[PDB]
Amino acid sequence: STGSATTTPIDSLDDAYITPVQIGTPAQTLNLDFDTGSSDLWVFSSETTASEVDGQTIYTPSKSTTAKLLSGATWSISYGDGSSSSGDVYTDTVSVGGLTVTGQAVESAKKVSSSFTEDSTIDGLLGLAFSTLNTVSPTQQKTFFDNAKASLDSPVFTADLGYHAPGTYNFGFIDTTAYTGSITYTAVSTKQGFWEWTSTGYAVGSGTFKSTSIDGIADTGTTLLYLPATVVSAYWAQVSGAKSSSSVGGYVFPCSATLPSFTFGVGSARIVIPGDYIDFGPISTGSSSCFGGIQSSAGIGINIFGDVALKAAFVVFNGATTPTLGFASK
Repeated sequence: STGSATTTPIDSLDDAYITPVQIGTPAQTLNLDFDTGSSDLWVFSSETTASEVDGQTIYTPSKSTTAKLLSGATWSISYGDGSSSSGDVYTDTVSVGGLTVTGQAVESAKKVSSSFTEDSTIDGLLGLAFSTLNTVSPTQQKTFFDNAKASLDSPVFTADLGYHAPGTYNFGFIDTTAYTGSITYTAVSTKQGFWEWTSTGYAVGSGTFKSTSIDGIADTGTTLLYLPATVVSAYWAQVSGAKSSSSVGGYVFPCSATLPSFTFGVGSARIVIPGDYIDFGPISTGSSSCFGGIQSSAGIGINIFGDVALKAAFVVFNGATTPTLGFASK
């Protein structure tokens, strides 16, 4: 089997992407944030504290003939941005882009933090990291991909995120029309539960490439590119007036700037992030200070190849017995 679903930016900045997901019988379609940096499929639901729901579409398990309480199971998750959610668990039929999994753990939120409430466009998350990170207790649950894997034509999914435009998540096949040139594959460590890999270096604009190993994670659920402070300083030094602002929470730059590109290495291959991808617009409405899309990972504890990086590439998440990651230009 295979699946193919379009993923759509939630706003004009590509802050996140939503993908429609069918849950239950008859189908309830919710728009979920596919997150290769976590491993829980959770939804706003009929159980979510009413004051914490503001415009989201909810899953109502009592209206699904295939829903079953997973008795005694609870979940609770905290994300890198400080947001969180928790609740109980149902199993139900879940379909993405025509690919169906029966008996998927659907984690029903009883509570969500303010950031989730305030974002009316995201109805929940669909985790695509390794199932070892799943938070369900006392019986850890598998991701949608892990459950689907055996049925897939090939044990892979791909992320093809758009810049200010829709893109695609495919399951079970590689669309050879969706990228240019060849795909370069690189080793993955699953030791921390992430799609963790080592970039071979970087360049700023038309500058020379610096060969240096940068360990980080491919994380579709993180908006920006977070890299070591040395790398980030080298990038922003090429933008007149750019500076790190503790009050704003990162590097800002004059909105009048033209940003240089940023290149990262994948083996001997190179992925170029155009300068425009690094512009996250005014820090507050009408400001002439703009927020940068490359930020320091210092104090996160890990480097993160988030959407800014991934949307410059066609990315293969190869879930074979020895997982790997592939990157192609597009």
